[PDB]
Amino acid sequence: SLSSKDKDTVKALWGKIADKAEEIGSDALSRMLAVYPQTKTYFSHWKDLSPGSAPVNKHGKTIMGGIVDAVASIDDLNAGLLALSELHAFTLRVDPANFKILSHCILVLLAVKFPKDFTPEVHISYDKFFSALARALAEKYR
Amino acid sequence: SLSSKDKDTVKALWGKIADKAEEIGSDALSRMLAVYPQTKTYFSHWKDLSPGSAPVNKHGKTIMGGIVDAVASIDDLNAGLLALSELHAFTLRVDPANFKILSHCILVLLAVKFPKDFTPEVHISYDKFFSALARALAEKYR
Amino acid sequence: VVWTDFERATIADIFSKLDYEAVGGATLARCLIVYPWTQRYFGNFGNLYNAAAIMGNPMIAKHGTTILHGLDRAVKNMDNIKATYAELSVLHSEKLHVDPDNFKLLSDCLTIVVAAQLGKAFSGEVQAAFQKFLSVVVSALGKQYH
Amino acid sequence: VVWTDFERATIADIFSKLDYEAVGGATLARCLIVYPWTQRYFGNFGNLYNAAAIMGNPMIAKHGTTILHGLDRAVKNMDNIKATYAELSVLHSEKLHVDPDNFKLLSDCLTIVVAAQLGKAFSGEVQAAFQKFLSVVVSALGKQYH
Ligand code: HEM
Ligand code: HEM
Ligand code: HEM
Ligand code: HEM
Repeated sequence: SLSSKDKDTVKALWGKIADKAEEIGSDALSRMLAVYPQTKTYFSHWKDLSPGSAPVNKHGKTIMGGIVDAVASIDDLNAGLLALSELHAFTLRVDPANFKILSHCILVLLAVKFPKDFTPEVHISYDKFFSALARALAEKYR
Repeated sequence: SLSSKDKDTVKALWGKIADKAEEIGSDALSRMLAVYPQTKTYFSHWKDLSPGSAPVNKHGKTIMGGIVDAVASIDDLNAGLLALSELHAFTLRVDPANFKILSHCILVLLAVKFPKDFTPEVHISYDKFFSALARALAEKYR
Repeated sequence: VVWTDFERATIADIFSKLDYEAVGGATLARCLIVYPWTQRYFGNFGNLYNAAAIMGNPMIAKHGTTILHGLDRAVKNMDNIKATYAELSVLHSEKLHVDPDNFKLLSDCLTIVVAAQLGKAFSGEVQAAFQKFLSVVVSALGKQYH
Repeated sequence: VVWTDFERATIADIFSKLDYEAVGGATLARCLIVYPWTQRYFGNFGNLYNAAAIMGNPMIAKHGTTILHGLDRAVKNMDNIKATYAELSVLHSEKLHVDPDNFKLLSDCLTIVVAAQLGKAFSGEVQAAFQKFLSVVVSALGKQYH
């Protein structure tokens, strides 16, 4: 469970990455696909897995949108991400194993762009948020 | 999250195992220590890690007691197990990786004794229960 | 790995008591019901529906049995498991990309099916040797770096 | 493992840019702060208190340095990492009983410290090579069954 401290840190982070958000999601997705090729199977219906490629660009916008959703619902992530949980369970059937990979790649991408924001205490808030995220998306598996 | 059918299955089992519960806890702890010797370091202050040994016997009682608390608090494990969480985080400092080990050994011990209760759908409820348990005990780590 | 004489004997003894078809089918169906995400690796089997659909699935029973005979292969090659599973490792990592947590989830379900069958005979010490065997197995099935 | 040329170059190049003392001390501190249960393995260090106690801890600093030198031994032995880490694997499994999830936690923290330091240089390709290196090292550290 996130503290009020954790929530403000995450919300402040999410402000700061404003102009960069869609590009952050595209590059994080590129990182996942290249660093962890296990994940490529779910996007077989693509071209073109490099960042900057149009499918990756547009789906990176989509991922960051789901996370800005999580930020607006940070108080109860289980309820706020129910639709996305169901879709990742039943429509796409995504191994919950993989939510942490994406989160890691988002955090790595962020750290290359906003390193001053990754104090150990902040990284701790971000990790707790992304773990709560994954768990929220895992809710409807069983 | 446990469904009301998961909760009813868990309470049903808990009723069935009444006369055997303290012995289930002792044997499960015996299994943990021999199958997963990693866990032996937390009980260095013992003498004889066999089941039936007095310390393991009495601590088996105690575990099964915490699990009975969990059953009473099955509607919100996070709130119900908060002191036990704090204890396992700060007083004893237990690697949360170990909660799944003890849960598995409890399910194994139960299977050897009550195999008829291990239909696939029952096992699913029990596994969800002990996962939520483990996650409740993990709450106070950070 | 190096096996104790006790370890070597109880592994051989456990498998000698299992109906591979019975236990295999039961094991894989348990995994697919308790850990539904694993169903995704077997997209071409049948019903992603009820536990009843999984339970009567003949393709699932078939494949469950194949897993057990694959385990028997390790039981027949106790001091040579890595090499024995070399091609199965390639298949399961390189080709299928089975997240290795799944090997443990399936192993845990096998353990629980075996426990239920064997009963009080499945003591802590017997469970220790079974678990070491499954660790050796799952290690030889996983990505080989070395 | 089979390493491409870009992978060998990339790994050697990364380690050539890291001050082992600063990066090690920072990596271990971050692991102990972000995943505080990992503190238990280092019971004999000092302050289990604030992040500021962890950050100023000289013993933590020191051990962080040792981890980095440990990694250098794999960078200097890229085609023989398992054998190189044989006693290290024994130490962390058989002796210290570090749950292996912790190896990945620590490696992820180091990945974030290096990403912060290197910046745009730490591309997806560069991260892929570094992650492959760390996978090989974590498997080698790694209770060994073969
Ligand atoms: C933080 C974690 C994640 C978030 C927030 C997220 C969010 C989303 C959203 C918002 C959509 C599409 C909704 C729509 O516009 O219709 C989506 C689709 C999808 N997600 Fe995720 N997702 C996450 C993790 C993952 C992971 C780890 C994988 C696989 C490794 C995955 C695979 C997919 C796939 C295959 C689609 C459909 C893509 C398409 O049809 O183009 N997701 N995700
Ligand atoms: C189902 C999960 C668990 C439950 C319900 C549980 C419950 C309890 C309870 C009720 C106590 C009594 C506290 C006291 O009287 O001091 C306790 C103590 C303890 N537990 Fe757990 N526990 C669990 C998991 C674990 C695990 C996995 C480990 C380590 C591998 C562990 C290590 C300890 C230790 C070292 C103590 C103190 C022992 C003593 O006072 O002699 N616990 N636990
Ligand atoms: C106890 C560990 C396991 C053992 C010993 C094992 C063994 C085997 C064997 C012997 C085969 C037959 C290879 C062939 O067709 O020539 C096979 C195929 C396969 N296994 Fe595994 N397996 C294990 C675990 C898993 C797990 C956890 C999954 C996924 C969750 C999995 C997914 C598959 C798939 C998708 C195939 C190929 C399906 C087909 O083409 O018919 N296996 N396995
Ligand atoms: C990539 C990951 C790691 C590497 C390369 C590594 C390397 C090392 C090395 C080189 C030593 C000193 C051994 C000696 O003196 O011969 C050591 C000691 C130690 N490590 Fe690790 N380690 C890693 C991960 C971890 C983790 C995750 C933990 C705990 C969570 C840990 C806990 C310890 C402890 C308690 C010692 C005792 C130091 C001493 O001998 O005084 N290590 N490690």
